[PDB]
Amino acid sequence: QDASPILTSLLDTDAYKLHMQQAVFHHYRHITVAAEFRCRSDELLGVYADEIRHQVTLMGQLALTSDEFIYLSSLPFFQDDYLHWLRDFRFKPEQVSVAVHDGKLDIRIAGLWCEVIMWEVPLLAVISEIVHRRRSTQVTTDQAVQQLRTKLEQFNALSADIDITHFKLMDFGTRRRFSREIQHTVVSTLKDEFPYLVGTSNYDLARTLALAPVGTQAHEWFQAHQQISPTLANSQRVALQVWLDEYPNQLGIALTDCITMDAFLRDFDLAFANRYQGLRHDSGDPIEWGEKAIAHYEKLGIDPMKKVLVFSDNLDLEKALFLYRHFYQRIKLVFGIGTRLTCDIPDVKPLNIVIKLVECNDKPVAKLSDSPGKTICQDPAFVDQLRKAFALP
Ligand SMILES: [Cl-]
Ligand SMILES: [Cl-]
Ligand SMILES: [Cl-]
Ligand SMILES: [Mg+2]
Repeated sequence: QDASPILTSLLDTDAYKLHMQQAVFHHYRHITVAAEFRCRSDELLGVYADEIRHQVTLMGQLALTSDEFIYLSSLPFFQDDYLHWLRDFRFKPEQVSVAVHDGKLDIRIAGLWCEVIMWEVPLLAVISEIVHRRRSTQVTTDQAVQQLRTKLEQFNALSADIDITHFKLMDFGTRRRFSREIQHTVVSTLKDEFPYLVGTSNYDLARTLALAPVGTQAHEWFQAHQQISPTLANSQRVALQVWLDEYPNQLGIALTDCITMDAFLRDFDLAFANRYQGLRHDSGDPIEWGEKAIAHYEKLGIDPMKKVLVFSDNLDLEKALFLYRHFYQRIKLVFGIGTRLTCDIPDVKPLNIVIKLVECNDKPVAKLSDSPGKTICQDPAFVDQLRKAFALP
């Protein structure tokens, strides 16, 4: 139905959103933030504004169900104070401003971080579904399934000569999925047909398909700490410590490129390297990055085979297999694939859209990374300050 909701579950979002939301609820309940939409491509999405606005209002109706509560209570991640608060949580549509200027979609979101944090993934998934169902009216679940099966055949062919049994794939594709139904179809097909699927970031699919919910933290956790910790140069160490404080023995993958990998390794001391299970790559050459990670573990006396590298920088299954060949004899590996799984249909172009943190406590925050052109920060002075504090060139 035209005006009917695209989203019907509060769990149709990525696990890292709830994992971070709980940390923010426990530690930073009164901190405010602002976040903004960007369309990375040369695309104009202004025409979709009214429909996006309508869906944003609809999201005000989403509410945790009792079955969902019981499911979350079964997992090792959640405390009951948070779960009781989550049961009362409702999106507040007023937090989201949708405007159009020169045909460009402008979306800004502002309010308490523990509330605002929940918008990013479902709002992106709603924008994605709105745009695709308008532009690509002929797409069937069958087309999506057949493309997936062709790729799984190519994967099997290219891996026949190696021990592929340590290959691990995560679905990370909620945000820019072609639609909710396409994601459901491809993830269910993977569970039934691909031994190496280890889980999905989507909490609703983790529950309903009986898969492990995966995902730890995201850049906003590190970025927000740039306006939380008194010392800017320590903001990433504080973010790593507060995460362990919240999750001492679960969710132990640290994202490495809010600043740069080199800066990260300067912060990643023996205690962090022992308590965390592993590291996630999101920018720069993955070969160089993985080698840096392995060498760091060796320098600290840690057996790299007892740690994990997570790769998820807009991967496809072929690139993931190539990375596996390079690293699998030396360290444990997980590969998160996003749009290449949930929006890979003949004659359909994926959208390159994001919603990223721009302020915390009314002050700028930024992600640098090891890839140029990934900075949304519109405060060049702050970016300069951040570079200085982290001793970057
Ligand atoms: Cl746009
Ligand atoms: Cl579904
Ligand atoms: Cl792929
Ligand atoms: Mg220390």
